[PDB]
Amino acid sequence: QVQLQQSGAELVRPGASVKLSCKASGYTFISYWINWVKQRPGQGLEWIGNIYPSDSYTNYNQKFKDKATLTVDKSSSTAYMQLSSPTSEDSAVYYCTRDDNYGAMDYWGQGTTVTV
Amino acid sequence: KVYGRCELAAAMKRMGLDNYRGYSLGNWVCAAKFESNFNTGATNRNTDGSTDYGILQINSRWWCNDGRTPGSKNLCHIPCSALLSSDITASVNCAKKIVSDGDGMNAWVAWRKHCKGTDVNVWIRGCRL
Amino acid sequence: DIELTQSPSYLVASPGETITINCRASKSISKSLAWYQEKPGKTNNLLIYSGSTLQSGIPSRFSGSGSGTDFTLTISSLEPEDFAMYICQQHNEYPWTFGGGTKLEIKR
Repeated sequence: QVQLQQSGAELVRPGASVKLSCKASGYTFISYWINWVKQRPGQGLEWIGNIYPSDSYTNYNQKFKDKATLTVDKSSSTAYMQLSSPTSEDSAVYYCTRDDNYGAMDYWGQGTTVTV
Repeated sequence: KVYGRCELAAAMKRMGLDNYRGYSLGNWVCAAKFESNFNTGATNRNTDGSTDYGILQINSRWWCNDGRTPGSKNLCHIPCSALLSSDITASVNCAKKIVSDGDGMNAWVAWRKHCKGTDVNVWIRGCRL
Repeated sequence: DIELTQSPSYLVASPGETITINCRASKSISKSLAWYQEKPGKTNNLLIYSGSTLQSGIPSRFSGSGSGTDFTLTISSLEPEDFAMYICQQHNEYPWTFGGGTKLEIKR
């Protein structure tokens, strides 16, 4: 049972960094693209980017590339996302989702509230 | 033999690979372009002491026995030398053993780096297929 | 970036009836649209992928149609639990983009 489960809620003081995690199981992690998605109320969902885990080959939404870092620990099958200095707006829910091999996301994490 | 993209596309499409395992034609054509640059005679030797063959750079650790790789499983069950014919048939029936194994088109390096997330339809336009 | 307009943002319906959500892309996304159901207290569900294909395991009453710019989700026989947020998402090119969401409320 393919399962992505993310870390707990975060409260972060403005500008301090925060690293989110997403432990993958049920499949061979290094073989699927992991993405990261965000949603604030009223906005739709926005894509942060993806990474392919056997090579950390990373694709970034041009809007997020300045603000977030996607990283993976192959060994422990954990996908990571850090935000380097969160401002007020980055208070949202962040979603790790696995890529189905097409570009759609077939499994999802529970989500992480990051309260800046 | 070097392929003109439409000449490649129509032969992939006549061989049923358009939307075979959800991958439209654009995908197959873009990956052959970055993987061998439309040259059925292409070769490449990786750090594992193993070679990629032809048009769709099929690797010899797994897919075919080449003779020179001690870890082979030769899964399309062919001589890697068949994969270098002027004619794509074997490259396609084998490329089809590949995309059907849980990894999908990501088993082509050049596809995940150059085609995943671009409009692959740009590769078959102008062609009458 | 493909902008998907989803429509309407609100639909109410009564169980047993059929609903239809539309998704409009800013350019042709070659049948590369995917649809999601978001029910509160639940992980996000991929219903349909690539215009028409069904994700495995989903009830047949779920259906998508479309080719470049307009695509639809048809849901017949409304079950009281398939009342949720539905989100379309283009996967034809980077960046991956989503619609706005139809909040689908069970009627009374």
